[PDB]
Amino acid sequence: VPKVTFTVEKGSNEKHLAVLVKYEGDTMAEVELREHGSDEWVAMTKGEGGVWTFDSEEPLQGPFNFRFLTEKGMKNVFDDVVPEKYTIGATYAP
Repeated sequence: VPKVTFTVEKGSNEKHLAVLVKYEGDTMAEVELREHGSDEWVAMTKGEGGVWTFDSEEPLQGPFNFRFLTEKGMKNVFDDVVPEKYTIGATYAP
């Protein structure tokens, strides 16, 4: 029963996209973030220390897509995770 959920952490400011991917249970290994037409899946960047952030380059910022790699060894793609006008302080995912 795959039911994960992220959380746009405060890490987001200018062009940062932080997420508090954590639903208790499994473990944290690595995370991969997408966009729409950037350049295929792009492994996140553990720069926040507690969460995963992403530096956007394009002027447009629509929905995102994730597919962590839990230490346990279980991946899964996620579409329509974050909305259009996301608000840092909520959850957006399947």
